[PDB]
Amino acid sequence: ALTNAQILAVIDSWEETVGQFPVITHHVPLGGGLQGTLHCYEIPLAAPYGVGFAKNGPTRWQYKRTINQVVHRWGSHTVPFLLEPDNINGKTCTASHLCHNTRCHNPLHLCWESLDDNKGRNWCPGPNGGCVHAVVCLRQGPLYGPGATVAGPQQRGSHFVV
Amino acid sequence: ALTNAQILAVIDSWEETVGQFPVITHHVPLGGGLQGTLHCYEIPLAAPYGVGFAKNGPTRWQYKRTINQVVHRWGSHTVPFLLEPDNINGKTCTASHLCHNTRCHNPLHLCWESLDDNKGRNWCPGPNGGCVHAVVCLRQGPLYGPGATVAGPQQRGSHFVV
DNA sequence: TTGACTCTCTTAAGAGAGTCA
DNA sequence: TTGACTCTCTTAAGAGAGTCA
Ligand SMILES: [Mg+2]
Ligand SMILES: [Mg+2]
Repeated sequence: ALTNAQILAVIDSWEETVGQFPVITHHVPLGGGLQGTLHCYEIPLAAPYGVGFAKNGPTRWQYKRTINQVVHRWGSHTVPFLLEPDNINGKTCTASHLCHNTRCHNPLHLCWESLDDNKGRNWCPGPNGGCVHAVVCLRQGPLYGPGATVAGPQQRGSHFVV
Repeated sequence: ALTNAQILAVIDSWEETVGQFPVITHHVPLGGGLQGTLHCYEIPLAAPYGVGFAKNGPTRWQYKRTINQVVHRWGSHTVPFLLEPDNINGKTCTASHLCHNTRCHNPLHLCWESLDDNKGRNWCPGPNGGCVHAVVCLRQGPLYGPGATVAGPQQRGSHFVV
């Protein structure tokens, strides 16, 4: 809403409803050939999602709260960071999944950063494979790997140099 | 074009006009504290761009050729890969800048892979900092680093556990 | 046959707000 | 008030295609 007290109330209510989302254990790559275990608080696949939660897209949800007869709305993963600066270096802060599990709402698996930083965690070698992220990754990153390139730098003639 | 011989003549002509683009020397991070040198063949900022070259967006260009009275057109950076498969693992092949310089049309700084592999290259540690791409990176990757996270994992209660 | 413009679209990470009941 | 839906937009990596002289 408006005050710091009102936000803390919004964050506390969010944490409590999310605290009751089913908890799925996931074993993930940490990098360096190591394995770790995370506990995700996953919002349901269908309705009902939990007091104050509604689905706005296939893997998009919003958290609603009517404070002083006036309704407020947030992206479902944003609420933990409501008292944090909303932009960084002129870029919008974004809810980043250290676990890369979209349905998950566990704030211990979420960080607040630029979309670029958010995206980049997808290719990181992970907490045990070289991760240099100030706010450390919880796991490797689904996209990390050799890649599957169809063709590298070619050339027919002799006009270019590296 | 249309026959493999005609696609080759189109690749040859594109190389020749791109070959005459201003060759800009860039000193870049390779990772592991190293500095390397990349030579970029940059398409002009405004018109004219070079025979067969037209701009369709801020940083988007196309190459055009009329073969047997029929006009043919391709994305600026796609021409080198015209005789290679256009998809991989059910994913479209895209022009990936190993130099991360969009205006550059030097084909020795380009690969043909999925949008994900393409994007992922922005965060790599570089050819001397740990790069594991089968088709190796020429530089570190503009986005690599500790990041700038505003807020990491947080909770106010005890509803959660990593 | 060409050049220089015009346009909308794709992907995945993410967001905003409106309609009913 | 609270729930369950509906819709389009943002951002960078990238695309195809139309007009006109
Ligand atoms: Mg993410
Ligand atoms: Mg690229």
